[PDB]
Amino acid sequence: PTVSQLQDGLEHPWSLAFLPAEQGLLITERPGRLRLWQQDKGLSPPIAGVPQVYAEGQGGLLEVLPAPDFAASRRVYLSFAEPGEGGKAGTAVGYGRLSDDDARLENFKVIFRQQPKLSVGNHFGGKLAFDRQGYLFIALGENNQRPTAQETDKLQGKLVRLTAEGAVPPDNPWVGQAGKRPEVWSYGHRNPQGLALNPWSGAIWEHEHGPRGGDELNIPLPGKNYGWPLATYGIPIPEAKGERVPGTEQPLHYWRVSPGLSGMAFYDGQRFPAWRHSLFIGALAQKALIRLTLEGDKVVAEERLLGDRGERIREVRSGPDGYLYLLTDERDGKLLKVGASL
Amino acid sequence: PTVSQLQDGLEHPWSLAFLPAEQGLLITERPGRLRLWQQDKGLSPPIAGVPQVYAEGQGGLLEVLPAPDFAASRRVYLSFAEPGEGGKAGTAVGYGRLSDDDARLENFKVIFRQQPKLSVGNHFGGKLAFDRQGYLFIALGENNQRPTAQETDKLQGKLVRLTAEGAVPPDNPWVGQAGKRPEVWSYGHRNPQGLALNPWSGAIWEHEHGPRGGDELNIPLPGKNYGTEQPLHYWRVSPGLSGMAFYDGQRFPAWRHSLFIGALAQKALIRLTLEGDKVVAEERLLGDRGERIREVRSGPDGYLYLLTDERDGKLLKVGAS
Ligand SMILES: [Ca+2]
Ligand SMILES: [Ca+2]
Repeated sequence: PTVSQLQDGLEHPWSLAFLPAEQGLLITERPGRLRLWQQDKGLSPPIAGVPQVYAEGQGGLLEVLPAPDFAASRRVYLSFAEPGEGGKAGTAVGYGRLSDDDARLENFKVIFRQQPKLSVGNHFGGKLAFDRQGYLFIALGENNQRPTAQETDKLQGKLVRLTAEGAVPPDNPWVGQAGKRPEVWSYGHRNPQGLALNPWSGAIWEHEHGPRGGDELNIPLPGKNYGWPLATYGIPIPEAKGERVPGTEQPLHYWRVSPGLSGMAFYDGQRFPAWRHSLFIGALAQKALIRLTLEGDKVVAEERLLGDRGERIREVRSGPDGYLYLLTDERDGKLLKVGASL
Repeated sequence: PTVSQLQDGLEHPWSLAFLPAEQGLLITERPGRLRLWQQDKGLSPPIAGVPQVYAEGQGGLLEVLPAPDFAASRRVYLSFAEPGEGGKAGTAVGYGRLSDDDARLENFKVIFRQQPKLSVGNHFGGKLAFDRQGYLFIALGENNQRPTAQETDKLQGKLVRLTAEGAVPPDNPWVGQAGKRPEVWSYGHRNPQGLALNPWSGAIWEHEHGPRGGDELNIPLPGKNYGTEQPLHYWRVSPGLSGMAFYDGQRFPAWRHSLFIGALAQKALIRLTLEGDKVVAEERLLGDRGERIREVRSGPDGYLYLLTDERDGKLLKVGAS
């Protein structure tokens, strides 16, 4: 593979996303700053109007996601860890409009809040993804309070589906059911750090860290239980009943030795035809890029890229130019451009 | 891939080798036992006459390797951690003759000793491999004394080349040079655990836990310093490479021109796609089994054979599809 370093000096960068044409791409730095990067002008100063964040541990500014109609609307969504009280925190999502001069994020407002706020530093999740009709999917961690992922009245360990405005879709699975949060798409998740739309099936796919082993890839179905913490391939965990539990869904694919899955992008560009129908996932702990070959919904091969570089891969996006774009997670974090051939 | 669990109950198996004409496999258990496994009879009792070993840490009985003329000579080489008298240990290599009833090793004699003995339990290396002209390559760890790998007068961190009888070839790169060990082929290694002859190039390839951290795969050149020379392929986070085999059989075309390497820490079988001397792809296999892969050999029947590194160690037969 070909690697070009586009930018360095990003403090613990977490998310990136492309603006249309040649407008560049946005990057979050977890301490709490939003940046714009462009081919010709380099890295912008911090964009004004970003919310205050809970920058403890794993928390801070998390995902940046332009709206599907950003070209018309210039709307930008952000996820972030939002402080509560008692020293605790929880995930939040809002949007604002990027100025036409790219300098400030105006009118930013929270449209969704994880409740209750149980995190003291870990397991916010935070990945966002739009499906084909523009519903917003929000992957939420269980905030390190394991059992709450199963509790139907708590937004811990939940994949959430909302409208573009953050309202509850009238046909969400638990709408009008007592003791169940109507935002919820699927439950039983641990700490999801990958979320992406399969461009061939239209299904949202998800992946999450397991506890000391047991990283998983799932295709989350509405109303279904993904096991945590009753079912796990990690290690056993107190509440765990095994690797398989009736009434809970098995992962699509799992790793007994956890690479530290972070970020995920399906490759559909034509620049590198060998890469089409592949799913690319970052590995934090094993410091490499994972490439899964797909046959429909089946994983038929696992390959490793970039393991010689020694960089924790936090983010993976498939660019409209046909290249992969990555973020590396350290204090001198980098934006990398990656191709297959020459 | 397909997997057949051929044998269980092996206590930390380390190395395997095929005997000719389907007479079975020799298998070493790191504690200090040599065994013959046969598909029709299972596992033999331990073979008598094996040397005493230093079975501490990574040390013990390590490589088994029959001579290329085994069918006539029945000569079998062993590498092993040999105890010292100051509580140091070092790698030793010897050979004896496997008795005609497979029961004992006859007159086992040591033909090479790593000197000085510097290890206290780590970095013996121990892999063995013949080239096409029949020289014996011996991969030696640095005994976890890092500077010695560079020291031209120490046998730590060295790839060694001897004749089959343990003589120094007059051809070796350091013969005639002063203060240099004439046994040495290449130097600057840390802990090699893979050593295999490329069947298409005729060159010895090697992999190791590498001296800058992580693991690496090399094509060691005579007299060259491996740290200076740079790897064919590098893993910054060590999978725990162990074992190495090139696939040139006919049974599975998709695997021809692949290099297979075991992963101890990441518990998987690594398949590297080769185009000449370059690695163009790395696939991961058998991760679902959760086993530490210690040894990999290409079998004469076109399957891969693996040993797993556990108290309840396994012999596995692996095919494509
Ligand atoms: Ca699960
Ligand atoms: Ca080297």
